[PDB]
Amino acid sequence: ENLYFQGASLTEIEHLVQSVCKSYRETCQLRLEDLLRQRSNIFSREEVTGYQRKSMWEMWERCAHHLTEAIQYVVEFAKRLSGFMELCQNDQIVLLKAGAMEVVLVRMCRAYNADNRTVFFEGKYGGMELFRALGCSELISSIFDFSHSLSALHFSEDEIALYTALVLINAHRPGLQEKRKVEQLQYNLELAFHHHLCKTHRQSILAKLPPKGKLRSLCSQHVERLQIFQHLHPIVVQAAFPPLYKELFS
Amino acid sequence: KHKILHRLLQDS
Ligand SMILES: CCS(=O)(=O)c1ccc(CC(=O)Nc2nc(-c3cccc(Cl)c3)c(C(=O)c3ccccc3Cl)s2)cc1
Ligand code: NA
Repeated sequence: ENLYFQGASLTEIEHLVQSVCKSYRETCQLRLEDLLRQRSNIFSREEVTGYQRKSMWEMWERCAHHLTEAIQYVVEFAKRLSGFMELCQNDQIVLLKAGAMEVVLVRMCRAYNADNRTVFFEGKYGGMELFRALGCSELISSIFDFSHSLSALHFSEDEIALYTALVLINAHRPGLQEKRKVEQLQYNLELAFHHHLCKTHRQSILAKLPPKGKLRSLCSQHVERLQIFQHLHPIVVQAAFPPLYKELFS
Repeated sequence: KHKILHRLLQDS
C-alpha cells in the first residue's frame, strides 16, 4: 500500500524528508516571512480595550472560527502526508481528532513573537491580555508559555514540518485499528526528522522538545474550558460554532 | 457523525 509501512532505506528516508517538507510548504496558511514582516504591527491600547470589552460569547466564536481555519490547513497537510491516505477512514479520523489541535499549537510558535510576548491575531500582534474576555486566563497563559518555549528552539520551517508530521502520526492514539501500520509510518517519520537534525547539526534540540504529556495537557485544558463555556451559552455553540470545531471538541 | 471530517477526507 505504501513504502513507509515497511522498513525504509536511507535514500527512501531522504525522500520522506523532502516529501514532508513539501506537504508542509503547500499547507502552511501563512508564510513565515509575512508573519515576521508584521511583527512591528501591534494592537494599540485602544484596540486591546476593544477586544477586552467584547462579550465572552463573541470572543469564543471568533476564536473557534480562527482555530477552525488553522485546523482546515492541518487536515490538508495530513492528506498530503505519505501513507496517511493509505490508512483506513477510522484511523485517519482517530489521528486527526487527537492531533489536529496539537499541530495547530505547534504551528502557532511561528506567529508568536518572544521579544514582546505577542501573537498574530486578526491582522496584528497582541499580548495575552487581548483574550481576557474568554474567561480562560490560565489556558491562555499556558498557551503563550508553550509558544514561548517552542520559540526558544529557533525552529526552521523544515523542522516544524517534520516535527508536526510526528505530532500527527502517533501510533499510541486510542482507537487505532491498524496500529502496526501507524507504528511503522511513525518510525520512518522519526528517522526522517532525526536524519534532518543530524544533517543540519541540530540534534541538541531533541533533549529540549516538550514532553507528549505537555501537548495532551494543553488539549485537555482547551476541551475543559469549552465544556464550561458550552454550559453557559449552549445555543451559541449549537448555532454559531463551526461544525468542524464541534466534531473535534464537543 | 464526523460529517465534515468525512467530507474533507473524501474530497479530491
Ligand atoms: C497556525 C498556522 S500559522 O502560524 O500560519 C497562523 C495562522 C493564523 C494566525 C492568526 C490566528 O488565527 N491567530 C490566533 N492566535 C490565537 C491564540 C490564542 C491564544 C494563544 C496563542 Cl499563542 C494564540 C488563536 C486562537 O484562537 C487560539 C489558538 C490556539 C489556542 C487557543 C486559541 Cl483561543 S487564533 C496565526 C498563525
Ligand atoms: Na516565534
